[PDB]
Amino acid sequence: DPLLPGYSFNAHLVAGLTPIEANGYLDFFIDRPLGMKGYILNLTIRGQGVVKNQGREFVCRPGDILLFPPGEIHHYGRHPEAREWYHQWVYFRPRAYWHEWLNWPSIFANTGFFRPDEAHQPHFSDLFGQIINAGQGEGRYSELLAINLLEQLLLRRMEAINES
Amino acid sequence: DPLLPGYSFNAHLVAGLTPIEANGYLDFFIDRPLGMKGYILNLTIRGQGVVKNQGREFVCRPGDILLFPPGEIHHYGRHPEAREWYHQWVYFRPRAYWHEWLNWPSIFANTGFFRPDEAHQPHFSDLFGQIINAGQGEGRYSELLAINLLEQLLLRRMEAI
Ligand SMILES: O[C@@H]1[C@@H](O)[C@@H](O)CO[C@H]1O
Ligand SMILES: O[C@@H]1[C@@H](O)[C@@H](O)CO[C@H]1O
Repeated sequence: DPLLPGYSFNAHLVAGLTPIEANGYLDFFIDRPLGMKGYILNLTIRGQGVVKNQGREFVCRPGDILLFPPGEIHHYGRHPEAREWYHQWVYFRPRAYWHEWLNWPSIFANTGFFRPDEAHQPHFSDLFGQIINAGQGEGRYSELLAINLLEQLLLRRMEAINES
Repeated sequence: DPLLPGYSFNAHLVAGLTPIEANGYLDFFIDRPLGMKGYILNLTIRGQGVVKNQGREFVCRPGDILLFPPGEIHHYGRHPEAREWYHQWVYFRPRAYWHEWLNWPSIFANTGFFRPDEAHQPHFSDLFGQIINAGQGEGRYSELLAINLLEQLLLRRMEAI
């Protein structure tokens, strides 16, 4: 189960939805102090989460997208004053030419943040969901599609931030 | 105007819609007898076209997707029995790893053909429209986005067959 400790993330893209509910089986903090081998993109869809990094804390809310590069600390979970923290996520290894699009302004350390304009929220949420659906497919082209959709999301962000 | 002959198609992706109407300004056959350097994907969205190749003819209708690889003859226009032939198209240079997804069954010579089933039709039409939108947009990422959406279409076809 990728939603619980013990799972091995390495070369393959893995995607899912973590529906944390207070006092439930997922009500614990993701705690990977040494970081991961690949990247993780995280979209909050309901509730609130608290992201911690060496004494600092950041409250993420529905519509916020976070970026965790390889080696970066992962220490986040349901915000103590929130009933839940539902977040979609995708673990991945980038294609070579994606690096310009992985340069996001940090909330702290090297943990990136992106929040689409309210008007664009629906598209990004829908796109993120398409990534999960593809990521969890078993077809010969499932992973390739998930990777492609992720690339689309990174490009849509590039257009979004440069819209003016 | 890429819609008119003499346009220089080279390394940049170019996309558009050619709304051919009988007797209108676009009512002529595209004719590139020695082909092009890049690929062209073509989706018919209205009316009917006639694709020709050294005497042979193929009538394409709404929902038909054709693939013209580099060097392939381009000779096509409004079908004589149709009042129009609106087709969306995208000229491109592929990413290296796309080649395994570009070997489509051919109507003749090496002109590929793909007709999504009725269930997949709306999604592919929707996707092609997004390609044209991205390809015609302004900014430093319009072309990359179009390339991205194109790769998606290629992958959805592989998945659909
Ligand atoms: O819930 C977590 C998710 O936030 C991401 O870190 C991947 O692993 C899952 O277990
Ligand atoms: O209308 C054509 C189109 O079909 C494609 O060949 C690109 O060039 C345009 O002029």
